[PDB]
Amino acid sequence: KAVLEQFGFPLTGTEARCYTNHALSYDQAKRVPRWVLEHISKSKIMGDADRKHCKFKPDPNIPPTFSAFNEDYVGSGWSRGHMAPAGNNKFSSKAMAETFYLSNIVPQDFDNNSGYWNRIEMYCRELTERFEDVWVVSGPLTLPQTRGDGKKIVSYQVIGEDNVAVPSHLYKVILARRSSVSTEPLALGAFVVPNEAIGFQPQLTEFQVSLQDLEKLSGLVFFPHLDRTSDIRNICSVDTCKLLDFQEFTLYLSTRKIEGSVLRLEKIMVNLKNEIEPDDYFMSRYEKKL
Amino acid sequence: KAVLEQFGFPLTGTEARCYTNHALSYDQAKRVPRWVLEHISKSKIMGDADRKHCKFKPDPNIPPTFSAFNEDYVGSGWSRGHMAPAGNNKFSSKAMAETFYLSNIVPQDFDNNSGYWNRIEMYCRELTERFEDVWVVSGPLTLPQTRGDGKKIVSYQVIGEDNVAVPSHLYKVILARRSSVSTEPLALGAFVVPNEAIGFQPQLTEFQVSLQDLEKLSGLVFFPHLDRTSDIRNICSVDTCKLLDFQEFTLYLSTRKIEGSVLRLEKIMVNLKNEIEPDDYFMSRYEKKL
Ligand SMILES: [Cl-]
Ligand SMILES: [Cl-]
Ligand SMILES: [Cl-]
Ligand SMILES: [Cl-]
Ligand SMILES: [Mg+2]
Ligand SMILES: [Mg+2]
Ligand code: NA
Ligand code: NA
Repeated sequence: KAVLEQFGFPLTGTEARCYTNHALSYDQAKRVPRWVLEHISKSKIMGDADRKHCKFKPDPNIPPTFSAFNEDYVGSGWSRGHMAPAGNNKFSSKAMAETFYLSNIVPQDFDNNSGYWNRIEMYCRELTERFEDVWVVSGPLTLPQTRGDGKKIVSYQVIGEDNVAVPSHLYKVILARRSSVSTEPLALGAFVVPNEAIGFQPQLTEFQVSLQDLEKLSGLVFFPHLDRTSDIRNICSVDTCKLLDFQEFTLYLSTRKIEGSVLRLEKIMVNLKNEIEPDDYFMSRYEKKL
Repeated sequence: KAVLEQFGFPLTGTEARCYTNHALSYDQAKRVPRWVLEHISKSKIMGDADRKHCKFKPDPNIPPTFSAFNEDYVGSGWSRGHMAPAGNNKFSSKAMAETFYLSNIVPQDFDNNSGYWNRIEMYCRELTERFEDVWVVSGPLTLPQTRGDGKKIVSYQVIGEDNVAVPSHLYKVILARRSSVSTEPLALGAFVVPNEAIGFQPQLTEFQVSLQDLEKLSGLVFFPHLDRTSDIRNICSVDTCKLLDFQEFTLYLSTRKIEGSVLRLEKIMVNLKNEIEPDDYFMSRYEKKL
């Protein structure tokens, strides 16, 4: 063995890397994270950190050969999709900046990034209202397709000079705990979503998979300390487990449009009526301005 | 971070695993090794260990979910291809048996396995005649293809119930040192061969790549202790670096047919003449029998 590792064993580059509010294992050959783990709470998702002051850039700790660069993504037909969201790190400028390191980024469909995936990230943030602590493992997937002749093929695009791997699917393992003193099994949900436009019709539960099925597909073992026979319980069994629909989501966007200059506030309300337009909290903001 | 890894970070399953005469890093999602490192010498490739007493079987140390089984390979149209060869472990029954663990095996083209790849393994064994110590890193690759429209796609087949990944290419990093007291840079050669029939016409040097180019494609850093600016020298610059041709190879097979019962030895010589048939060492064996 001393003869065998005389000049050292090859470097896989898959060791866990820690950041302020997220940890990850990088995939040196695909130039994408393999998994990204974060902890989120009521407090962490509140703060003055601003997404606008952040810039996407290679992770300084990754060898430049195995790193992706913005040139790989810009003009590819694919977006720079965060795995650990910027929006879960309002409490810390450092933490938010570190989620803009390309080591947390994956070539994600533009519509999925701002649509379905966004609503899943929003649902994870919502859970902090009902669970004191939420844990999330996010990451890419290159799943096979079975042709008519019975053959199973893994087919994915590589973008840029660096051949950044475009996944077919994205996963999220949501682990949620009520309080520190709770003795009830922790709520777990595993979801696999295709890297394409999805819309509002499909329910999040349509994309649910078993933890074992996700582990088999991804080659990973999530939250190894949890005893699968006593510590885990389906999140759907103990939570509404629903994303915001078209009406709830467009209302959420319009409420955020209520903050920014002029009497443009009349134009926002005219657009909502042109079928949604209600909500009580909405008015306690569409008055506190004018 | 204590909050973040409360239930542990996900398990990648990519840690180095040591065996008697080989080490490897497994790819839990593809069910194939990522790299396999071995040390070979004049002595190790000599012994009474017999390939016939060995059986292909899942590696006992791999979680069965991430392991491949013979059922995945048998009937797939692909062979069980050793990365660390059985033939490099004649000195040890244990060592040879451990190279039959599916953790060392890759779905390899039947012809490449017995043809070109076999001759590369033979060339590695030959180097022990000229270098006291030879180190070898072997492994699979899924490289992209550029379509006519400019798009780069990684396309590979998955075989069996377990979806064992069929590589497009196979690599070998050959590290060779003259003696323990030598101060000359070590001889290095990196080669990438497609997972298909190749034949005798292509020279091994047609498949040579730079170490840096292999590292970029594979996402690995080979022999990290070697200073690339002072310790390494192209193997082609200091070695014949040639595989056995059709005549040398068929003669080598016939010499091995000289060991096994009857006066079938006349039939072997008749087949050689039917254009090759010479060699001096050959006769010192085709007499020591009859
Ligand atoms: Cl983008
Ligand atoms: Cl969508
Ligand atoms: Cl076979
Ligand atoms: Cl061949
Ligand atoms: Mg996003
Ligand atoms: Mg072989
Ligand atoms: Na590009
Ligand atoms: Na099969």
